Order: sequence, then structure tokens, then C-alpha cells
Amino acid sequence: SCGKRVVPLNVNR
Amino acid sequence: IASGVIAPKAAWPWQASLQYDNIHQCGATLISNTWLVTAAHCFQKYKNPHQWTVSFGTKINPPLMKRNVRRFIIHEKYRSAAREYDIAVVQVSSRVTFSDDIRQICLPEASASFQPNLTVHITGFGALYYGGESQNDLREARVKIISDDVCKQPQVYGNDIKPGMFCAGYMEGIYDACRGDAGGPLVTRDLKDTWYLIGIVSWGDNCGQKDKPGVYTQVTYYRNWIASKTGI
Ligand SMILES: *[C@@H]1O[C@H](CO)[C@@H](O)[C@H](O)[C@H]1NC(C)=O
Repeated sequence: SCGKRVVPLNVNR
Repeated sequence: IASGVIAPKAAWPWQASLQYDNIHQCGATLISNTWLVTAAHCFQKYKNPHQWTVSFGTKINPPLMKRNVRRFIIHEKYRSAAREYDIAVVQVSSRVTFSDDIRQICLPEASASFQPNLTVHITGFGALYYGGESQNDLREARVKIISDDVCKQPQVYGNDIKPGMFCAGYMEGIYDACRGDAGGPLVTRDLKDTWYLIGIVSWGDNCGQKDKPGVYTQVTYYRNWIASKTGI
């Protein structure tokens, strides 16, 4: 794997 | 990053800091367990591989998996007096181990295309405004790719935009790369949730000013170079 992030782009407010 | 927001833990795990004598000079980004990609102008003055170090994560001053530079390779055609060919690679003397915080990014195939109103991200521990100081905390910004035609206006940058360069930011400014961000990543995510290296922070007039976006080295243009030098 390459280019995977484990934290979302869609963040809690 | 101009008007840059603090990046979360593990948001950009390919992001790296390049230090010369333990001072931050430049960003890089991971492509293998040993190799990173950055700019050639980072080694304009500081030419000793052995005084460069690399660290990861969201934070310089408490450093993550700091590593020693085995060597660096600058583009044959780069010349400190000009802005073209601004790319380099960096190999670390000890392989690093991939965590949630530290992972390799993908590189695009040499002929990938990126529609020029595309939303892209940009990150670095550089300055928050022109002439400001580097931060110990990694920052991000959402900018947009910009047409070469727009960019090559004489009002904007004109004939200084050469092959292997592209622009990204906003014509209204505000969000931009700044000093300390060079060699660091400009990325996008495909619809399969996979991130890709499109640009390398290179240059620009001031930071975050109307009609002065960042200029990036175009990875796809240097994609074969990178391969010849890294086997990635
Ligand atoms: C994309 O957004 C810009 C905003 O400055 C707009 O001017 C432009 O017309 C849009 N698309 C293109 C590239 O024509």
C-alpha cells in the first residue's frame, strides 16, 4: 500500500 | 503554509522535515522506506549529506523517528541561479517502519492529468506569513491548481513559468506555501481514497498575495527522473 491515511478528511466539529 | 491550519496527527504521514544541523530548512515526502522527494534549492548552500537529518509526524521539536541522510541527489540541470529543475531525492541511512503516523505516498504515472480547477492540499512547517518563522507544528491548506495560461499572464508570473512547473493557490491569495515549505508535498486523493504526489513546493513572490500563487515542481514531468534515481 501507498497513499493511505488512517485519519478521515471529514473531521468532528 | 500561509494562513495554515494545524494538521491532525496521522493526517499527512508522508510529510517529513529536513534539518541541517538540527534546524528546519525544508519539507520532503516519503516514497519508500528509504527514499524521500524534495527540492534541489534546499541544498543550495548546505551541501554536506552528513549534517542533514529527517524526521516525521506533526512535530519537529519533539522529533519522530529522526533519521540520518545517507545521501541526496539533485537534478543534473538544476543551477542555483535559476528556478528550473527544482527537484531532488534523499535516501536515509536506516529504513523506517510504517506506522499510522508514517507511511509512503503514491507517485502518479508519468502521464496522469489533473483538471485545472482541482482541489489539492499543501502542508509544511514553514512560515505563516512572508518573513515569518517556521512552526514546530505541521500545517495544511486547501488550494486549487491554476491554468498555465492564467499563470503566464505578465501581471502574474509570465515567462518565469517553465516546463515542469505549475501553479496552485488562489488568485485572491490568502492560502499559499511560504518559506520553510519547499520540497514538501502538494497532494490529491483519487476516488479510491488514495493520495498522490502532484507537486513539490518550489517558489513564489511573497506568500498569499493577489495574483501571486505558489509555483510547484510538476512530479509527472520528473516522474522518469525519480524512477532512474530511486527505482520507485
Ligand atoms: C475555476 O475557478 C476560477 C476561480 O478564480 C474561475 O475564474 C474559473 O472560470 C473556473 N474555471 C476555469 C478554469 O475556467
